[PDB]
Amino acid sequence: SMLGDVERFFSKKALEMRASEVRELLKLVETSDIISLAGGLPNPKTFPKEIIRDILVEIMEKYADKALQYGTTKGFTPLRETLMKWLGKRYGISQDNDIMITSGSQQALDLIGRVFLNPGDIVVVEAPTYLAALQAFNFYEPQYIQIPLDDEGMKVEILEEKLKELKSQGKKVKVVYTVPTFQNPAGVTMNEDRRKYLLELASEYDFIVVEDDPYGELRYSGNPEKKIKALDNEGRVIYLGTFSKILAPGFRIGWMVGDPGIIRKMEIAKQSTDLCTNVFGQVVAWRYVDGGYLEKHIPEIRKFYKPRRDAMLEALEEFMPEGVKWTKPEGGMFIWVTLPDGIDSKKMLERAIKKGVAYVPGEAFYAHRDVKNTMRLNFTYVDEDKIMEGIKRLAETIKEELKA
Amino acid sequence: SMLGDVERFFSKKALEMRASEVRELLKLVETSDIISLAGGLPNPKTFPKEIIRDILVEIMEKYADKALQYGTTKGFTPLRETLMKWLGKRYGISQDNDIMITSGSQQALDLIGRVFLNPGDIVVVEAPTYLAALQAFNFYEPQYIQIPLDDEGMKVEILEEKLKELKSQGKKVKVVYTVPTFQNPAGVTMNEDRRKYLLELASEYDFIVVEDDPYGELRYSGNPEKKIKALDNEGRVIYLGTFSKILAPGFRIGWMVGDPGIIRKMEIAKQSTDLCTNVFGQVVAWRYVDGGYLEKHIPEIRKFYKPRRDAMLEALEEFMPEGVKWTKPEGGMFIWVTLPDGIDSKKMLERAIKKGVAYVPGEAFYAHRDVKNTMRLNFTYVDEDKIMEGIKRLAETIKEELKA
Ligand SMILES: *Cc1c(COP(=O)(O)O)cnc(C)c1O
Ligand SMILES: *Cc1c(COP(=O)(O)O)cnc(C)c1O
Ligand SMILES: O=C(O)CCC(=O)C(=O)O
Ligand SMILES: O=C(O)CCC(=O)C(=O)O
Repeated sequence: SMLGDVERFFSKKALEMRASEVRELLKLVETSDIISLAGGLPNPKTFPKEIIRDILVEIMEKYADKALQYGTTKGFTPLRETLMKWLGKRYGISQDNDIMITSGSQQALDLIGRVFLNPGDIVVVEAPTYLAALQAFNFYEPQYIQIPLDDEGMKVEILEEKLKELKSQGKKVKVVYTVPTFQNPAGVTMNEDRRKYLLELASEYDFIVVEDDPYGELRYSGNPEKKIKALDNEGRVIYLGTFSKILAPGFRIGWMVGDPGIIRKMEIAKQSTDLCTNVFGQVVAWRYVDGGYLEKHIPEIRKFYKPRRDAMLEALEEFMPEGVKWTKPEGGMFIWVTLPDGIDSKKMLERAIKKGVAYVPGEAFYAHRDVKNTMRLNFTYVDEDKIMEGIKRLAETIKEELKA
Repeated sequence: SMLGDVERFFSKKALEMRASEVRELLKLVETSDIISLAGGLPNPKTFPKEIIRDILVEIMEKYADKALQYGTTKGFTPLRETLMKWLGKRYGISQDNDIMITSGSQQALDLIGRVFLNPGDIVVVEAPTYLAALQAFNFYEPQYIQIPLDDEGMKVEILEEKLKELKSQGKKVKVVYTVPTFQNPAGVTMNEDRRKYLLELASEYDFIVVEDDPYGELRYSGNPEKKIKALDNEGRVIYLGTFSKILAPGFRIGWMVGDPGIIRKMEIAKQSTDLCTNVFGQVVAWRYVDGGYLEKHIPEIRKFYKPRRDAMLEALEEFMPEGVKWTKPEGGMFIWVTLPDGIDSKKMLERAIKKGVAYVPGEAFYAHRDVKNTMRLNFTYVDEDKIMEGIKRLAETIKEELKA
């Protein structure tokens, strides 16, 4: 810096901000020939480019002034209306909720932090959870309580235990943040009974639930779950959806659905952070949903990713040594691996990279960074054939790591 | 709200957020046939829709995967490169600065607040200043020092006086925020001597200057000023530009240029608020600048707005009673009017609306809401002929207000 101790200008929060060492390494790995299973991106082969092209022409012919001008903070009305119609028909989400357009669900999470969190307020997350949600919330200084998952998602029973123990300390949780379907990073889905149990606790202990659902349409097997938001009679759930994996992430459009009191506050908070979400992408998304193209395209995304999931699950079963375990997602973009004998997968990544494969070490996904034997693998954006070869390389890395 | 008192969940900052009731009234005024001089929007007749259409075609042919995928937090590299080439050639901004793409300069202002401001840190603003900048910064709880403007922009003399008084109290300012060319709302421009004088203060008193410049290309008369950032030898200036009025606001793309140490921190802060600025709009903006289209389009914007500024200035001279004063902008979107005899323009707005004209009361533009006899008029987006009629109605409103 020219200033040169530029830190003398920084806020207390800025002084605690740091770039991820791991994320920097992984940026590098992506530009090389290593087989990376570390990505979190959807595959551009799933972007509906011809429908997008037709929609762009349509906008310049018919909607140019609306797409080009500033928008309201709350969002482009036709997109808000078409999304609530979609959500009600498809999922049985109630129309008495309100809806705000966001600049991605990342912006929803930042705004949830601004609107709800005072320093020291308690947020419950799953262990593991979505690392960007921890990043969003961390700016607001919450305390976290972590609730492990199993193959049926959040162990809501341990959440009841922890809520009782907090209550005995005179304390309460303010927000439970859940990614309950095809989790990033775990790949598992909260079952129906647990969704209902979470909501009874939400009532009994008076907290807000944030349900982040980027992947529910990327279902490859099994039957659709009920959204927590569709079971929400009290209006305690804030539901987040996004176009990132069902259209493309390049337009940075998502939506937040919830109690109108909560939405109204979110709108005022948003106004000062970005004025409005880009209206041009909102008009594109509106034509995409309202024109029926989202509905028609969803099966093409599923057809593309399913065999990639299945190839990875096949390779793990054939190559992984005993004592390695992994989740079996019915949808989404990730499979989550648990390593035996105390291997530290952060320490192992150096060995894996040397053997030609990368993954994201699981530690980063725990609020308390306190579990070390887990890894996130992605199947959406490796070259297919490279899924088999990448899983072999990782299996051999684990074999050698296991040798003292 | 379904939750009963939903306020029980809100953070301390959320509890202080309120919708502007002036802004609510003016929303309604816009949908009626009152002549509104209250807008802050550029005119869609200036949007380069043909060029945009060609650019969209080009992107789907050649750049679709980049435009549709997630981007890096820092921004789309070709856009960052083309902007720095543009800013160096056009303005002499130095290439040792770094650049980050933002989701509008509104997002730049929020991020400046996040990165620099602890509660109680002192921010200097002009009096008046841009209301949304006050909104962005208010979340971070600064103390403001207001420095009045004259027809040559900020009275930097008074800033030196206030910096010496604060120093005597053992205090310092952290940031001076300036809109030094065709100010929103005042329409005036800081002269060259004062730009140099501000930077001497910034060195002597050790503060950062944020230069927000959305309008410098919308110059209708006179000669181009030197950007503060072009005089900035010490790397103390963070320069904000935006495509809102030179392309169209619908893509919500801006940029922030400054010391690489400050930009690096800004990138980490932004990552948690929105992951990245919409890449699709950044590819559009890149073709727009790199293809020469921006440079070709700017004279078309100037040709459009100039006669509207001139009609409004003619109408004010012909119609306004003695003792009314207004600024004489060489550019931008606004004229700023000062009323005599202690008229309160917020109180007068009810009378103006009854007579068929609206404007924005000046009070909202003062950090300390302490001046009551000013108004912001916009000439960019009234249907022109209505500029003369609007100014006449406002002149008659002021004459009636001056009576008992
Ligand atoms: C993919 C992902 C998102 C997407 O966020 P956007 O900002 O909308 O792109 C949000 N939450 C989780 C858990 C994700 O995995
Ligand atoms: C027009 C305007 C802006 C524009 O902000 P964006 O978020 O880029 O649209 C910023 N600052 C001022 C002073 C303005 O008048
Ligand atoms: O690469 C990106 O910008 C997406 C990163 C991501 O999906 C996340 O960390 O939330
Ligand atoms: O109407 C808009 O969103 C633009 C408002 C604006 O420019 C502002 O308040 O800063």
